[PDB]
Parts: sequence; structure tokens; C-alpha cells
Amino acid sequence: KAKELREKSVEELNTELLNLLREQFNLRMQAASGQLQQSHLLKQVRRDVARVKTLLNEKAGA
Amino acid sequence: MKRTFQPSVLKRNRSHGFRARMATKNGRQVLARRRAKGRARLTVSK
Amino acid sequence: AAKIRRDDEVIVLTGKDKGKRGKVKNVLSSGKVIVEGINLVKKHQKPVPALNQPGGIVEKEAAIQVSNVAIFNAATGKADRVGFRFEDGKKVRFFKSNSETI
Amino acid sequence: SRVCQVTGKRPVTGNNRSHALNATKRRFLPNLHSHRFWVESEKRFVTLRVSAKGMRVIDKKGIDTVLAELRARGEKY
Amino acid sequence: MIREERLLKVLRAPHVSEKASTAMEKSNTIVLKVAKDATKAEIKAAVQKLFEVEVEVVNTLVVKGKVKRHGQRIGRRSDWKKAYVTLKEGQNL
RNA sequence: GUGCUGUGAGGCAUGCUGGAGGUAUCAGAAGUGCGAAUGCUGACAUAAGUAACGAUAAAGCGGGUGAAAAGCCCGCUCGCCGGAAGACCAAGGGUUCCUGUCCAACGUUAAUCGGGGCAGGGUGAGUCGACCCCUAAGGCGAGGCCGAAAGGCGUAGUCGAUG
RNA sequence: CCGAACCGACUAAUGUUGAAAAAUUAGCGGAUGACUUGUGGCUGGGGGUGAAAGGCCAAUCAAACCGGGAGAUAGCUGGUU
RNA sequence: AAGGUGAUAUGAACCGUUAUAACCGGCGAUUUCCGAAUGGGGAAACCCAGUGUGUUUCGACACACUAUCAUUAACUGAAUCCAUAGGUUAAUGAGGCGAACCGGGGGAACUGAAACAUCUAAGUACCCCGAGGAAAAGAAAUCAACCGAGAUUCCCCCAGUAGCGGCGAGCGAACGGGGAGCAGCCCAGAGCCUGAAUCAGUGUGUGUGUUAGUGGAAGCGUCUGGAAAGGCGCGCGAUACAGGGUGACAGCCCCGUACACAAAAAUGCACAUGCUGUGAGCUCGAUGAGUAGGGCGGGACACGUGGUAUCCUGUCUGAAUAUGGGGGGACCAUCCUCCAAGGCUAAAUACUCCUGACUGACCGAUAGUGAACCAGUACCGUGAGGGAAAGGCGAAAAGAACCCCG
Ligand SMILES: [K+]
Ligand SMILES: [K+]
Ligand SMILES: [K+]
Ligand SMILES: [K+]
Ligand SMILES: [K+]
Ligand SMILES: [K+]
Ligand SMILES: [K+]
Ligand SMILES: [K+]
Ligand SMILES: [K+]
Ligand SMILES: [K+]
Ligand SMILES: [K+]
Ligand SMILES: [K+]
Ligand SMILES: [K+]
Ligand SMILES: [K+]
Ligand SMILES: [K+]
Ligand SMILES: [K+]
Ligand SMILES: [K+]
Ligand SMILES: [K+]
Ligand SMILES: [K+]
Ligand SMILES: [K+]
Ligand SMILES: [Mg+2]
Ligand SMILES: [Mg+2]
Ligand SMILES: [Mg+2]
Ligand SMILES: [Mg+2]
Ligand SMILES: [Mg+2]
Ligand SMILES: [Mg+2]
Ligand SMILES: [Mg+2]
Ligand SMILES: [Mg+2]
Ligand SMILES: [Mg+2]
Ligand SMILES: [Mg+2]
Ligand SMILES: [Mg+2]
Ligand SMILES: [Mg+2]
Ligand SMILES: [Mg+2]
Ligand SMILES: [Mg+2]
Ligand SMILES: [Mg+2]
Ligand SMILES: [Mg+2]
Ligand SMILES: [Mg+2]
Ligand SMILES: [Mg+2]
Ligand SMILES: [Mg+2]
Ligand SMILES: [Mg+2]
Ligand SMILES: [Mg+2]
Ligand SMILES: [Mg+2]
Ligand SMILES: [Mg+2]
Ligand SMILES: [Mg+2]
Ligand SMILES: [Mg+2]
Ligand SMILES: [Mg+2]
Ligand SMILES: [Mg+2]
Ligand SMILES: [Mg+2]
Ligand SMILES: [Mg+2]
Ligand SMILES: [Mg+2]
Ligand SMILES: [Mg+2]
Ligand SMILES: [Mg+2]
Ligand SMILES: [Mg+2]
Ligand SMILES: [Mg+2]
Ligand SMILES: [Mg+2]
Ligand SMILES: [Mg+2]
Ligand SMILES: [Mg+2]
Ligand SMILES: [Mg+2]
Ligand SMILES: [Mg+2]
Ligand SMILES: [Mg+2]
Ligand SMILES: [Mg+2]
Ligand SMILES: [Mg+2]
Ligand SMILES: [Mg+2]
Ligand SMILES: [Mg+2]
Ligand SMILES: [Mg+2]
Ligand SMILES: [Mg+2]
Ligand SMILES: [Mg+2]
Ligand SMILES: [Mg+2]
Ligand SMILES: [Mg+2]
Ligand SMILES: [Mg+2]
Ligand SMILES: [Mg+2]
Ligand SMILES: [Mg+2]
Ligand SMILES: [Mg+2]
Ligand SMILES: [Mg+2]
Ligand SMILES: [Mg+2]
Ligand SMILES: [Mg+2]
Ligand SMILES: [Mg+2]
Ligand SMILES: [Mg+2]
Ligand SMILES: [Mg+2]
Ligand SMILES: [Mg+2]
Repeated sequence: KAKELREKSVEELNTELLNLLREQFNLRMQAASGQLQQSHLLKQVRRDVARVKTLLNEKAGA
Repeated sequence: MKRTFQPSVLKRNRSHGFRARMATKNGRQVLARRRAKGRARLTVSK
Repeated sequence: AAKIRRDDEVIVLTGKDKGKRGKVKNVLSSGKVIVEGINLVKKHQKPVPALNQPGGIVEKEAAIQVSNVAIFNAATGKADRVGFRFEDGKKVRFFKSNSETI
Repeated sequence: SRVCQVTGKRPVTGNNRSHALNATKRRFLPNLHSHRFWVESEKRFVTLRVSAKGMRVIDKKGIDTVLAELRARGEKY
Repeated sequence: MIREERLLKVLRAPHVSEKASTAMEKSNTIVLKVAKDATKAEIKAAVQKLFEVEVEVVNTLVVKGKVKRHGQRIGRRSDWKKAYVTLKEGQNL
């Protein structure tokens, strides 16, 4: 998924990162209350957050 | 009867703790020895 | 690469099921394969009140060493050996006996 | 430390020997003195801790030559 | 402002227990598991933004983890932070 | 285990057990032979079902639960402490706290009970305490002075409560 | 000065594989002082400290403990298949 | 690459199968706190700041700087007129850790001498400082013996010899010979001629490794058996019969092995070629002074003061300087030989915390590491420190459904 993210701009990456963090929080609430059946989604959003932060770091010349 | 071990955490740390060991070259050689032996607990420091 | 793959049709070389034929259902990283209908064992399954409880004596396949089976050459009707070669830039398997691609 | 700033003389170890030749460890110390040396070229006195031998070296070579040696060695005065 | 990225990390889970349930229906107080380094001010801002309720006051405490055996092996669970979050009257979570 | 065999250390054969290694001959090399060392390690005896079961404050009975109750729960009675054998802190310890469940081991007996096993729960502060400001004894200590080296002492400072 | 707390330790019995590697019980001395106690600090091994007994310095003291020189040395005792 | 989401360790929810599943390698990114720990402090993993940039919903938030010392530079700046000390700032460097080997500063005793003091143990153990991949040493003020050799280092001899020695216990060379390896240079200075040798750095090439990988020959029947790789029979491969696995012992079942190949990227080495610095040659000069030597006290030399050369120097002295000086084991003469008081230098040598491969008339659970196993753990101790025990179901869990006493 790093290819499609690499097209977006720094400002689009920051909006995407925020959206993932909200999703990660909602999943965390559902998991804790026992209302999450698809536990595999937790790892998925966690690694997506890492992908976005890596690209934000690559674009800053870092 | 009063026995020899009368615990006090402040005295324990001042006498044998990590920073007391680091304060002298002889104390740093204690730490070097215990690291070479591979101790899991280097000092009394909790 | 692996000479025996899942869904291959194999024939058993050694053991109580020597000479029998089946299809590879599972390849285990320990060098063993589950072959359909072959190395059958009778498991005394205790009932599990958590889910459904069909606790009884179940028959099921046990893993067998992968060197104890051979790829089955249906043309010759015999066990064969596998080689590797490159055709059209891709690596393929072929029967050692008649040199045909698997 | 008991070290001559001009020559680098410092304590050395050796033995006391008795008539029966019993050896006991001892030191030999340098003959050090703090002395104010007049530096004509800078119109001031510089105090050095020097052995009597070092004072003879300064008499021979001149305080300016000696002080240049000290600056080369990084020895502050 | 506390940044939204920080606010999204401080609340970990609701805390379910008899004392927590009694706290909710008797004093309008919800009990949360929060990040170990969260402050009372961070918890207050996160609840107000993410749960969309008005908070009166936050009380906190640190729960020390228990030593447990597991097949001879000895271990220790992690310390965690509990927050009693009193909501303003009329609010409902 | 048994039989045979040689002057001896030993050798050979074979039944049973065992379930995968063994090794002639002639040479070669040794961590090469154990009953003692108040030898070393582990196992198991003896005394012996003996001494003892940890303050001579003390128990009795009815009911409950339970496979089982002198010891647990409830009740009535009795006795013991009461400048403590009551209540509450600091220190020290660190979950021993509460609830459910279990009785192998632990508990000097039994145990349905437990500071025991397992699981869940429980510690909410502007005012209490710590942190914090301030210093004592004392410690460290830029430069500094001193010392073969390591280091010693100490100024400005900076720490240090038991205040 | 008499006498509890508190600090001691003169006598006796018990205990001596103890309830306890120094105690228990009945008596005993000091108890406003050269008193007693909490917390923290300082002194280090031929060294400390000692109202002085070679006392005490972590159940160790006519030279602490730990590691090293180290397999010290043993004209002695034991053992040697 | 057709499988996969590390182990205990099943399950759950999932990913993938022709190439963004997983896995392996190169290069990157992220990398909390403590620790030299460096913003101040501190009972390690904690407490408390300053300054500047931003941001703000006025509650606040984010980020970056801020140790010490050394050197250099700038600005500033006392007593004190110039000055100097001092002060501030900046740049660059250092500190800490690590098994051995290496150089240096200090330096025991037990023991042996059948006691013991000289002597020995021994410049050992140990403490300290410093360096490197090696270190140190090194280009004759060296030996030799009237013939000659030609820096240093290491190995074999010389030789337990010559000597030293309460002439006791003990200590113990050199000359000379055979080998490994081999290399020579610069400053103390001008002129000429010039940028010429030579090393160091940095680019670029070509090879050659290292860090993933690819292909890799040839067996069936029958007997015993739970199972064949064993027996018996008949075949086949071999530049591959090293080794490991598979239900008993397999060249031909599997993984390998011989052999033949492979790199996007990073990197080692040896060449080549750039760029930078370095200076090459000739000539004429110069030739290391509180030094050599001496007196006194010690130490080092195999050599214990001895008839004792030579070396080092704590103390007091003190030349000649090439028409000169050092050495040749007291000393003198003669002769021979060398040129101190400035410095650099590869190789042969020492070691192994660590990585890979291979090997053993080495061990096989009281052995071998203390530790085959979650061991420097449990446990013991205030602490330094001390320090265990504990391996094996089966080929495969097929690890015993169900019934019975309790
Ligand atoms: K102390
Ligand atoms: K037999
Ligand atoms: K047998
Ligand atoms: K014995
Ligand atoms: K008995
Ligand atoms: K008991
Ligand atoms: K009983
Ligand atoms: K007092
Ligand atoms: K004394
Ligand atoms: K002790
Ligand atoms: K002593
Ligand atoms: K730090
Ligand atoms: K001696
Ligand atoms: K003797
Ligand atoms: K003697
Ligand atoms: K096989
Ligand atoms: K094989
Ligand atoms: K001499
Ligand atoms: K050991
Ligand atoms: K052992
Ligand atoms: Mg001596
Ligand atoms: Mg409140
Ligand atoms: Mg609180
Ligand atoms: Mg043989
Ligand atoms: Mg033996
Ligand atoms: Mg025996
Ligand atoms: Mg015997
Ligand atoms: Mg006995
Ligand atoms: Mg016994
Ligand atoms: Mg009985
Ligand atoms: Mg009897
Ligand atoms: Mg009796
Ligand atoms: Mg009795
Ligand atoms: Mg009792
Ligand atoms: Mg009753
Ligand atoms: Mg009773
Ligand atoms: Mg517990
Ligand atoms: Mg309780
Ligand atoms: Mg309970
Ligand atoms: Mg019992
Ligand atoms: Mg019972
Ligand atoms: Mg319980
Ligand atoms: Mg309990
Ligand atoms: Mg100081
Ligand atoms: Mg200083
Ligand atoms: Mg002070
Ligand atoms: Mg203060
Ligand atoms: Mg206080
Ligand atoms: Mg007394
Ligand atoms: Mg009494
Ligand atoms: Mg009186
Ligand atoms: Mg009185
Ligand atoms: Mg000592
Ligand atoms: Mg006496
Ligand atoms: Mg004592
Ligand atoms: Mg003594
Ligand atoms: Mg010795
Ligand atoms: Mg001995
Ligand atoms: Mg600091
Ligand atoms: Mg800091
Ligand atoms: Mg402070
Ligand atoms: Mg260093
Ligand atoms: Mg002797
Ligand atoms: Mg060198
Ligand atoms: Mg000649
Ligand atoms: Mg391959
Ligand atoms: Mg092959
Ligand atoms: Mg066969
Ligand atoms: Mg077998
Ligand atoms: Mg010269
Ligand atoms: Mg000379
Ligand atoms: Mg001299
Ligand atoms: Mg002389
Ligand atoms: Mg002399
Ligand atoms: Mg002289
Ligand atoms: Mg001479
Ligand atoms: Mg001569
Ligand atoms: Mg062992
Ligand atoms: Mg065994
Ligand atoms: Mg302890």
C-alpha cells in the first residue's frame, strides 16, 4: 500500500494519519468491550500507521 | 534478642546502591566484575 | 524448491500403507505431509462442553515423512523422482524417468 | 607533584642497604625549590618549581629559552 | 491545546466491575483504564473530545500489577492507571 | 539365572529380561581394576512407630454444612487480656487485603478452615504524606593547593532531615 | 531518697537433640543523669574504637571478612584399587 | 516462494498460491528511560529547570538548545599607566566499555636454603597509566681480532659451558655457527635545479573476494518384520561412497556432496588512472653541552663491589668538540673499530572477547563448562562475594472415547 500512499501530498498524509488514529481508537474500544470479532483489524491499522509515518519521514528528507 | 540485620532502605542504597558504586573506581570495578560474571542483579538498587 | 507440493498425487514408499495412493492435503514445515486417506489413526477425543461435544473415537490422518512418499507418474503408473529445470524463464518440475514436465 | 618543571626530575625508588646488606625500599627525591625568575623580556617575575640542577640549566640557557621549551611541552607557568 | 494525536492515545478501555457500575448509576462517574503516563488534564480533554460529554473532575490511581505463577514460572503483570471520571449532571455515556 | 571350564586374575555356552548395537585375531594407547583415607555425591537403614506436637488463659453443649466435624459457620454458656493479648502510625515487608472456588503439597493432628492453590475484585486528595523552598552533622566539589600513578584536602558552590 | 515505664543483669531453679546458637520464672540494681532512646552521619584491619575486659569492630577477633599469590610448606598422621 | 502470522501452545481472527503472503540478504527509517550520561540534582531506570523558536480555543502545547576539560580564535577586561591575570562566546577534539597479547610507573610474601638475616621465590602475584592491530625494537659512538662482519626482531645451536654465588641453596651468559625475514631514511641549511622521487587523502575504473542464492547423477523384485535402509536376486551412478535424515544398517527415498553457475546494493583487497598535499637531484656547508666524564648514594647488566669494564641516574660537579671524541671487561701504551648527547621506519614475532569451516586412539549426565535443562538462575550473605540440583514415553500422541469402585 506504500505505492498509493506515496502519491499523496504531505497534507493528505497527515489527514490519512489522523483518520487511522481515530480508527485505531474505535477498534481499541470495541475490542476492550468484547464487541470486536475481527481481531485481525488491530494489527492492520497499526501497520498502516507505521506506513504513513515512514512516508512522512521520507518526504521531509529524513 | 536484637539481631544484626536491621533494615533501612535509605541506608541500604547509600551504602551499596548503584550510585554509591559508581562514585569510586573501586566501586566501578565491583560492577565490572559482576557484569563479567553475568549477574542478573548488579546491585541492591531495587 | 519443494519436490512434493500440496495437491500432488503421491504413492507411499514405506510403512504400513506402502503402495497406497492419495493426494497431498498439507505440507508441514517439519518435513511431513498429510496425504488423504493414508496414515490413519484412531483418536480418543474427549468431549468439549465449550463448543459442541462429539467426544468419541475419531479416525483421522497422521502426518508422514515426505521422503516416505513419491510423486506418482500416471503415465508409467509408478513412483518417480522430481528434477528441476528452467523453461520459458520459469523453474518447473519434471519426471526423472521420462523427462516430461509435471 | 614533586616534579621539576625544567628537567622533569621526579622521585625515583631504590634501596637502603645496611652493613649486613638488608635491603629496604626507599625513594630519592629531587632537590626542588620554588623560585621567582626575572623575565627581562616581559618585565615580570615567573615562579617555577625547579630543582637546583634546573636552576643551573636556566643559568646556562637563559630563562627565555627555557620558557619556550615549557610552552612547547604544554607545561603552564 | 493538547494535540489530538496525544488525546487519541490516553484512553485505553472502560473498566468493568461492580464498583464501576455502582459509580456510574450512583454518582455519574465512569471508570476507565488510561495510559500510565496520562495526567488528569489529558484524561479530561480526551473524554470531552472523544466521548463528547462534559467532565466535572478526574480522580486517578495507579494499580500495581500482581505476581503470578504459570507452570512454576514466576512473572508479574504490568502496573496500570485507573481514572474515575465524574461527568457533569445531565450528561449520559 | 543355570551348566561347563582353567593354577589364578578369568573364559565359554545357554534360559529369561532387554530392544540396537557389538566386535575375533595380532598390534597400539591408557582418566585401566577400590572396603577402608572421621574420603566425596546420591539412595536407603538403625534407634522407633520411641521422644515430641512450642507457654497449665479452658472449655461444654445444641444446630448448620459436609464423604467425614474436638478444631469451620451460627447460637447459648464458661474462661482469659484490658497502660493490652485493645485502637492507630512511622520503619520494614509487598497483595499477605475482599469475594468466589479447591484440599494434592504447606498447616507439627483432622480440616468442610487458612496469611495455602487458583480466579476475579480492591488503594479516588489544592488542604494527609512525599516531591517542593530552607538549612544541621556530614558528603561531594569548577578553579585551587598537595601527592610516583591511583588519589588526598578544600574555595565558590551544590547536596543532605532526624529540624 | 522510695518506686512503675525505660535501661540493666546480682542469686536460684528450669532448660541444655531448648520455646531460645544466651532465654523463661521468682527474686535483684539504676530509675533528672557520667541517664535513656529514634533517625541520619564519621572513624577500617597492625587499622579503628576502648570509664581498659585484649573488650568490641554484622552469632567471627592476641590482628575482621571476601577474592587472589595458591596445588604456600607439612622430615607429621591417614590412605594407596 | 506455495505456503504463512517466532517458542511455550493448542485456539481465534486472518494473509497468500505467479507475485508487495511469509522467509533470506544489501541499504535506509524508527529507535522510550537509565547508564560515560553531558541543562541542575539524585537513594540508576527518578525529581526540578533556563533560554530561544513557533502554536494557542488563554487552559496551555510542540520542537531545539543549555555539562566539563584541552586547544584555537574573537570580543571583553583587575590590582596597574601600558599590559597581564580574569570573563563571555564560537569551532574542533577528548572522556566510557572490552578476554588476551604490548610498553611504561610502582611492587610482596609464603617458599627454598632441610633453622635464618645475605641470597631465593621474582621484577613473579597484584595495583596504576597508556597504546595498537599488533606493540616494542631498529639503521652501530655494534661486534671482532690485525682476518673480517655489517640495523632490529624471532627460532635452533653454542651450553647447564664461561662465570656469578653465606663459592651455599641456587643463578647462568656471550663470541661464533645454522635458519625465518630483510629496507632503509630524515632534521639540526643554504644555493642551484626545480615541482621531478615518494608516501597520505579523495574520486574513478578493472579484477578479486565477503554479505542472499541456482542446477546437481543413479533401484527394483522378493524373505523376515510393527516398520527394511537388513537377507537373497538381478540392475544402475560416481570428478558425487564427505556428512545428516527417513518406522532396524540407504551411493541410487530426502537434504546434501563432486562439479558448474549467480548480485540490484554495500563493502575488503590488489592493480590502473585522476585529483590534492608531499617534495626529487646536484653543489657547498653544517654534524645534537649542563651533555660525555668525575665524586657520593642506589639500580641494571648471568656478573651479590669484587681486581670490575659497560649501562641508568637521586645529589654535587663538569670537558673536548673531527687538529676531536667513544669502545675493545681494572689500568697504561700501541693498534683496530665506531661517531653519543635529534628523529622516523614494513617483514619475520605475541595474543583470541568474536565469526566461518574442518578435525580428534577428547568427555558422554557424580563425566565434559559452574551451567546438555529458562544457570551465574534457585538459594546463601549487610556487602565484596559464594553458588547448586535438575537430560531420555513412542516410529508416530495414535497422550488412554466409553464403563465401573471412589
Ligand atoms: K552503613
Ligand atoms: K549369562
Ligand atoms: K542377553
Ligand atoms: K568410605
Ligand atoms: K522405625
Ligand atoms: K510447627
Ligand atoms: K484429628
Ligand atoms: K540525643
Ligand atoms: K584494640
Ligand atoms: K559478616
Ligand atoms: K589484620
Ligand atoms: K543524561
Ligand atoms: K623471605
Ligand atoms: K626446611
Ligand atoms: K623456622
Ligand atoms: K525415506
Ligand atoms: K544415507
Ligand atoms: K661493575
Ligand atoms: K563451581
Ligand atoms: K556441577
Ligand atoms: Mg627483598
Ligand atoms: Mg475531588
Ligand atoms: Mg492520588
Ligand atoms: Mg580390535
Ligand atoms: Mg582410576
Ligand atoms: Mg564402593
Ligand atoms: Mg585397602
Ligand atoms: Mg561418624
Ligand atoms: Mg538417620
Ligand atoms: Mg502411632
Ligand atoms: Mg527405647
Ligand atoms: Mg516412654
Ligand atoms: Mg509422650
Ligand atoms: Mg499449641
Ligand atoms: Mg459441635
Ligand atoms: Mg480446641
Ligand atoms: Mg499470594
Ligand atoms: Mg483473608
Ligand atoms: Mg479465598
Ligand atoms: Mg494435614
Ligand atoms: Mg482426608
Ligand atoms: Mg483461598
Ligand atoms: Mg490466600
Ligand atoms: Mg572535597
Ligand atoms: Mg578539579
Ligand atoms: Mg557544604
Ligand atoms: Mg538544598
Ligand atoms: Mg523531616
Ligand atoms: Mg553491660
Ligand atoms: Mg526477671
Ligand atoms: Mg540506691
Ligand atoms: Mg529506685
Ligand atoms: Mg589486609
Ligand atoms: Mg589478661
Ligand atoms: Mg561478634
Ligand atoms: Mg599476623
Ligand atoms: Mg607460589
Ligand atoms: Mg595444600
Ligand atoms: Mg549528572
Ligand atoms: Mg541530565
Ligand atoms: Mg536542585
Ligand atoms: Mg580509553
Ligand atoms: Mg627455610
Ligand atoms: Mg612501532
Ligand atoms: Mg678493517
Ligand atoms: Mg537447489
Ligand atoms: Mg540429487
Ligand atoms: Mg530388500
Ligand atoms: Mg529399534
Ligand atoms: Mg653526533
Ligand atoms: Mg660512556
Ligand atoms: Mg654520569
Ligand atoms: Mg667510572
Ligand atoms: Mg657510581
Ligand atoms: Mg653527571
Ligand atoms: Mg675503556
Ligand atoms: Mg682488553
Ligand atoms: Mg555437570
Ligand atoms: Mg545414566
Ligand atoms: Mg539478600
